[PDB]
Amino acid sequence: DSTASRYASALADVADVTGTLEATNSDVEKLIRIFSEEPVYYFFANPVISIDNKRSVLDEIITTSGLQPHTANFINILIDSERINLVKEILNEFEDVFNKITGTEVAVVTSVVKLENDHLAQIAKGVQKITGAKNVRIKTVIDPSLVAGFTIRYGNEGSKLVDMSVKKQLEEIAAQLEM
Amino acid sequence: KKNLGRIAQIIGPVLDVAFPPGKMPNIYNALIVKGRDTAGQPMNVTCEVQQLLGNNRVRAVAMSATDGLTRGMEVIDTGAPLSVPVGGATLGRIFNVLGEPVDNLGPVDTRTTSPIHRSAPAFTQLDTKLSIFETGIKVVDLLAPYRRGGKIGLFGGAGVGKTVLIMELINNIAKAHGGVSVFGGVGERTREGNDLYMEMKESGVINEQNIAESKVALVYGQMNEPPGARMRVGLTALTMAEYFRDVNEQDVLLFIDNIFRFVQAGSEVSALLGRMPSAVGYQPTLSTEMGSLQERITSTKEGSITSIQAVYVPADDLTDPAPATTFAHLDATTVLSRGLAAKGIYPAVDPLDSTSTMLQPRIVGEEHYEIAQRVKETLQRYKELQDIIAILGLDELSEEDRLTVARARKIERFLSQPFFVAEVFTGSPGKYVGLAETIRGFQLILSGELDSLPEQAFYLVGNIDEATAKAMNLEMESKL
Amino acid sequence: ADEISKIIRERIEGYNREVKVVNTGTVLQVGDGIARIHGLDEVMAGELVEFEEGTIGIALNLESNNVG
Ligand SMILES: Nc1ncnc2c1ncn2[C@@H]1O[C@H](COP(=O)(O)OP(=O)(O)O)[C@@H](O)[C@H]1O
Repeated sequence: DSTASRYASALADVADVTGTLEATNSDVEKLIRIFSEEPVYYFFANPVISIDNKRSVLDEIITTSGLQPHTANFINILIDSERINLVKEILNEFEDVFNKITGTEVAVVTSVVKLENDHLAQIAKGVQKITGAKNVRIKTVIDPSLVAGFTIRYGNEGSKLVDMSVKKQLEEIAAQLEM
Repeated sequence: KKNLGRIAQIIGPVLDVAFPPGKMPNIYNALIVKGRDTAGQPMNVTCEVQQLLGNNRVRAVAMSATDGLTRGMEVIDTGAPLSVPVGGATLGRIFNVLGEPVDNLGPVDTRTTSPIHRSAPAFTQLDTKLSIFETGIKVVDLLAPYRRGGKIGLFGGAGVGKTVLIMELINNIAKAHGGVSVFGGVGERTREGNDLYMEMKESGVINEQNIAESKVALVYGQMNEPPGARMRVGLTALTMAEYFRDVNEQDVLLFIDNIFRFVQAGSEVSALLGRMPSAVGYQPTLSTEMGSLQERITSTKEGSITSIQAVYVPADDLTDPAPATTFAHLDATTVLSRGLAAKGIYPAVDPLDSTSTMLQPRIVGEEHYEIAQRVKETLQRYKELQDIIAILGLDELSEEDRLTVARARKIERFLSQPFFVAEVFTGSPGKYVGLAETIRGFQLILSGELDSLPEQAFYLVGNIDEATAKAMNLEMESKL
Repeated sequence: ADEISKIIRERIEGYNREVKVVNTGTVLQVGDGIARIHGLDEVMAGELVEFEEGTIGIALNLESNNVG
């Protein structure tokens, strides 16, 4: 495991023991869109800034968006330890550990064109029947490089891949050269 | 290209720059840095990417001076692996590693550029005509013959030879080989390079009048350069030779000296680059980098690149990896020994260890092979009787073995040559001797037929008849 | 996101302008020998910094966060 993965596993474990896992996931999405937009990251980093000013501004940002307290507790502990500079990576791996704990799996269906929602749910049926996740989430990405079909990037993170696409030509022609 | 850089960190010569995520240069892809100098704005220091760190930033060793660079400078990548101008333009000019002229004359044309770091030539087309060369040195033309169209190693300690020997060899062969010459000053002292440049412009090889008439094209990445430049000066010389072997189809003789610097600079940048240290302190990719240089030098069915690298065996560490992997690549190794320059026998080439893949009889001549065998066996006998001589008195060994010791002494003095370029250190005029004359000399010397001359009549002597005359002169001035 | 947080955004950009002045840097670590200042995005390698105590220092190591 990575340090970001450990901290994210802590946050997901607390959001597991307290029945606020979905609210905490939404709160992490809010917090990662906060810790994007560099100047905020630059402020919470830069150890020249005094710790009291940092925690005060963090309290203000907490009471602004109405976060869950244990997630606010998580960011405040991140400020306590010197590991606040990993905050983007921790909030990024939170999605992984949260999907693993709540039991759902992500399948990024990348096709040439946007896909119908019922047929996307059919893709979710299939991916679920090979993975075995409860609420399989499908975030689709329109792509111009593909030609007719689609690619699925289900798995841990990109790990498994099935694609009926320009890869059809690519494999037929890797077997056409035959050297 | 157009990929603006924003240099993140500058840790010594190795600087790592954070490109945008999509547009990222490849490995060994040049990066001209749009930066300011210590005074005055325009200053482009060239960097070649070594690896990609994955945080959108690549690590790039800097070919030029590293000071003055700030964190955050815009840099752009050429997209081409550091193109170097070669061909009919590169003649006569001392060239920088960047691909620039250094001798303050007019800039060259870039109509015949070429990538410096390219694929090695395939084994499918490999010209190997085993043939001997007459360089001029008594010992190295007899004991360790040199393979033209092949690689030659002038190994030695610190100051044993290997640069005066290279100067003598170039003074001999620069006129003999109708093909062009290429000198790669890989980490050699700047004053010896300038001595070489003066010697070349005086000996007609440069011919500064019409600079398109030179039989040579120099490349100097000499000592006073950041370890990027010493990491690629060898490859610049290699690109010039590879053009002269791809296009002009002529047998180009390239000289590299202190090729060990092409491994030392790699070490100095590799330690910084995050790559872990290998054995005694060089880079981990010693073998691959050394091979990536020394494999491009092969006669490749359009011409024959004979090359003479002067490896620097550091502190006479014959087991050091930087010469130990070069002994694998080098055909006609000539291990110069400090212990033989101790007693003044110049050149201090070891008669034993200087060995060649061209001392096979079908390749060299049966008479040549038998005389080289007898000379090397006599010197091995002398080395094995050194300890008996050292302690138990010279006389207490065998009487026939005493004949062998006197013969070995006469041999290991006679294989000393008065060079033309070393006339300043000896005071005696330089003498050139072919292979045939020294062969006939060694015959009568070791045959015991003229075992009556004095020893100093064989030392620092061009030929056997010169030795006989020197014995007359010496015996006359002895009594008189 | 931070639409209502415009005031705290002005506050944090104010704190950044407090700590991040150009040609300026703050000494995180000062070991026996070297120091490790934070900042100096303007500095060149080998440039002489002045420590505002009267102790000159040369900057040989430019890492990402801290200039050594
Ligand atoms: N033929 C020779 N006669 C006299 N001295 C020599 C001869 N060959 C080498 N030397 C001495 O040994 C040195 C070898 O040359 P040098 O460039 O120092 O070798 P390296 O490049 O290995 O340091 C010369 O400086 C010279 O003093």
